[PDB]
Amino acid sequence: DFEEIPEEY
Amino acid sequence: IVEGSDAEIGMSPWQVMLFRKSPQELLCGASLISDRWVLTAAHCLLYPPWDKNFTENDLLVRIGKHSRTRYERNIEKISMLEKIYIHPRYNWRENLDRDIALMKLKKPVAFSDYIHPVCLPDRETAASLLQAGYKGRVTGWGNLKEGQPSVLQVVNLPIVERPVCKDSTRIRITDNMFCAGYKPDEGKRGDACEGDSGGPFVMKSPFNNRWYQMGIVSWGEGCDRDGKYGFYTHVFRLKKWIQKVIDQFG
Amino acid sequence: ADCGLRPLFEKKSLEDKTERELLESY
Ligand SMILES: CC(C)CCC(=O)N1CCC[C@H]1C(=O)NCc1cccc(Cl)c1
Ligand code: NA
Ligand code: NA
Repeated sequence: DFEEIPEEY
Repeated sequence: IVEGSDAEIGMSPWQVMLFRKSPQELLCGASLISDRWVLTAAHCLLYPPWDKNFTENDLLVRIGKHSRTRYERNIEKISMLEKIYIHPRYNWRENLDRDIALMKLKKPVAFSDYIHPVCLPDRETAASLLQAGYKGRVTGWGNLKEGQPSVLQVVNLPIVERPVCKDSTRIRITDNMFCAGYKPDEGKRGDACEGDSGGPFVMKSPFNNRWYQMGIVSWGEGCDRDGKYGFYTHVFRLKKWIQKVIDQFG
Repeated sequence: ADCGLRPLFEKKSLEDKTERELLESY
């Protein structure tokens, strides 16, 4: 449901 | 949160989100009490009855969030945990006694308009403010009914007299707890709900006009049922352990 | 040290829509 956090994290 | 309303931007700049890396999702509420320490509910990390035992590596901390789902570019910050600290006499077995935890961040987060820590009460404030009828405020991304809002929710809730608290449940209540909510008679309602645990219960001191974190969202039987109340971890009681942990592990 | 003082409220003498509810409960 959540928008993907930036990959980098 | 049940029967609450959308937070205003910047209303709760101490609000933190305990996030799952895989699979990515809201895990719990939490609070910023330093540029390096996040405070939360022990059961958010460790609750053997449900096969919950999270380690540092397993989690992400997201500060400055308004939106529940969206990644808030240029506003929110997400952090890696350097170490998790759970209370040594946390009663997950029986009543969630000492339901509290500290999470040291790997790097200090940058304070902003959307990110700023809350105070932790002193004995006098605590003595002064934790009183039956005194209203506190809790914030969270949890369900909206015994569900799932777009933005951070807010609800103000009156502290409730210890005997009422005890008379409302079969559970053994302790001095490390207090309960909050309206009675069935008072008309207004509202409460924390699933996904709000670890979130902060705050009050604003009329003595210096600062926000203090009096409680941690701990447990309830159902959400917002009449005759039932929210139970919150008594932050001032467990403060020593908190100073002790900070005053040595950083 | 400067805890509990929200940039967008206390630091500007702005107050949110329901804090007075708390103040009045005290
Ligand atoms: C004493 C427990 C066994 C009652 C159920 C319960 O509420 N639990 C058992 C696992 C953790 C906690 C919880 O859901 N906390 C979230 C919550 C829900 C409703 C109200 C609040 Cl204040 C907090
Ligand atoms: Na009882
Ligand atoms: Na209730």
